[PDB]
Amino acid sequence: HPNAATSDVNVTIDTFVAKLKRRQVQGSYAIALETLQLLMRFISAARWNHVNDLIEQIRDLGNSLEKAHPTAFSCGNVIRRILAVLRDEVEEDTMSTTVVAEPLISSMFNLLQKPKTDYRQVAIQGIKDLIDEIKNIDEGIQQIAIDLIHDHEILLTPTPDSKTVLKFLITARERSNRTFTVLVTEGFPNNTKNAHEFAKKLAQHNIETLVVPDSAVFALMSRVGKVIIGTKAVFVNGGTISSNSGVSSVCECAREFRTPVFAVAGLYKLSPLYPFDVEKFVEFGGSQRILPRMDPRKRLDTVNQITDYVPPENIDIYITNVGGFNPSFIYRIAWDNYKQIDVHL
Amino acid sequence: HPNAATSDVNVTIDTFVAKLKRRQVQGSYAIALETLQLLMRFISAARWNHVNDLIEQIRDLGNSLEKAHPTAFSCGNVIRRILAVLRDEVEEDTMSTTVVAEPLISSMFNLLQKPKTDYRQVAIQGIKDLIDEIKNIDEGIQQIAIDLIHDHEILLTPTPDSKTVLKFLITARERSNRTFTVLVTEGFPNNTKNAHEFAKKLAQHNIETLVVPDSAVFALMSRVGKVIIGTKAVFVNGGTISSNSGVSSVCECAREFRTPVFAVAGLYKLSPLYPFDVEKFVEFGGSQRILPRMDPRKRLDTVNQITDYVPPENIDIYITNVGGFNPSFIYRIAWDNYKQIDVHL
Repeated sequence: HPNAATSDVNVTIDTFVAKLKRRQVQGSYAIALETLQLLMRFISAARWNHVNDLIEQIRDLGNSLEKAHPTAFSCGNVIRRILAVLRDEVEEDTMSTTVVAEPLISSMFNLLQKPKTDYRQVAIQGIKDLIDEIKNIDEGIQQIAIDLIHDHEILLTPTPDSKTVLKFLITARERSNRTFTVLVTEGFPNNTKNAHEFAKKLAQHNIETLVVPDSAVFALMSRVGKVIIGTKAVFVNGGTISSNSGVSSVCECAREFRTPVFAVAGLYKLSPLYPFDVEKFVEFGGSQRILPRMDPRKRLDTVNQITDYVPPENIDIYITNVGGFNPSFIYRIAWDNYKQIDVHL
Repeated sequence: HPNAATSDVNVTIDTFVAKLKRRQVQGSYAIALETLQLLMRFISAARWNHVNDLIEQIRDLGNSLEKAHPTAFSCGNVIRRILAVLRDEVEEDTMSTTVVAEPLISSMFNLLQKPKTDYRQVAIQGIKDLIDEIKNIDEGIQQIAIDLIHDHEILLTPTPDSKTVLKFLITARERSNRTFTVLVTEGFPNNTKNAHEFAKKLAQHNIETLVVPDSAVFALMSRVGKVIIGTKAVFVNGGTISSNSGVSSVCECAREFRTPVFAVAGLYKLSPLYPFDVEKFVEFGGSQRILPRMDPRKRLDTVNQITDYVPPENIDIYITNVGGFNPSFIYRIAWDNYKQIDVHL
């Protein structure tokens, strides 16, 4: 469905679109929040009574948003989650309206074989619940995360940008008995300032900080104990897209030297879409923040990328609010929140 | 060739044989010394008249010695070295007697194409030189040896039976600026007491000592920095015979984790003969030490071995008195000490 009725009924959709396209909005969490707000707006003002049609409309809206920005996934994910929440409720309702037990939580053969209420209030509650979840992830992570960090171990941290990862680190550091040394990679094109900020924050807390160039991975890896990465998007087979610059090579190095690889993950940040090719999913970067002047650029060709995709062969741990999960197992987790039909919208 | 010619001229051969058979002589160094002494005795007493015949006799004697005891490699090696020493002198002499171009020190095409003096004194001197070489090995290692181990690094030590390895460790430990943690694997049926002794020595030296059982190698492997072998005999392609029990598995583990594997022995232990079979050269221990009783132990056939063979693929470094060498290079060193025809006797 095109944006014809969705302009005067709900106002800020255009603004959201603008934020998405021109990168006015910063941080995936913020984007998610915005999406939630939009959904709430859609719910409160508009009236439907018919449910399947409404669901379809919602799906269409999600799809359009996805098509608008092919590298922002959180927005999509949240919508999908909401749809899933709706669907189960709808299914429950149908059974009451009309008036079989499964071996597990979900059946396989049921797809091939033929199978006024306070619903609005429930829907409203759902959004609030989602918001709450988004707010408090660290409270669920803390009692699972601070179990594996030991004394006299050096920790390498690629991609330092997220407010969650920092918080996690700080919680660990609060326990002064647990001794750890932090190696921080700069990240040439985009991460630099952020990395510096992170370092400053660490200093403020009184944690031992070491500033690392992007080339110095092989020389330190023999001394590196555990590697923790702050990812933006989590996928089906295990692989992740991390928040810009120098992740793949580092992972490869880790694999070579046999190093345990931790990752800060989220259930709303987790995506049920599969990454088949490196050519499509990887977002490339600007040459503006590399070399000034454009007359030498006539013959020379600068190659640079923002967000980097990782193969599932390297990472081993995914610390969430529920717990730590294997990359060769995270699909199950996704399925416990998302459906196979709601993948291709 | 029997012992009919040598009965009143040389008698000590029998004694040597006795020492070999019932293991009255202990430590390869001692065996080597004995061999040297025997050679000296042979030289001072016997008559020659001819040189080729004498050489042949020497070869025969060597063969006999080998037949008497195969696990004594040092004995063989020393003899071979002596032969090599003789040979060059003989070659030199021939050139004067008769009265040539070469790209390097030795040529391959010289084998394909058709080619009284005071040599006794030279031969005597050779023995002395060999003795001198045997005397000090550690002094020619320590200048290279105390450059590899660094601060806050962890060492893992299989085979503490060798007298050289301990000395090497001690020399490293002497330095006030250098600090390292030592993990010691026991070796149950052959190395236990020796291992304990080593541990005690380490304690005395005032270093951080960690006594580790043979099962607890895997758990500590994430922290292991270097691997050192207490080998007894070196060979052609790189493969080495180690001084009894608990070496192979550890080496394999190291290879798996890509941990650097060092080896310290010497060039008198180095043999120009190939270890084609593990079963032929490796000797087995005793069944009595493992489990008591005899009548139920007829049913319980126990397998236990003294010496251990490690493939050249795992080991990368062979630091000797001359300098640092590789398994891909050590063959040339052997050639520089033992000649082409002297390999087969």
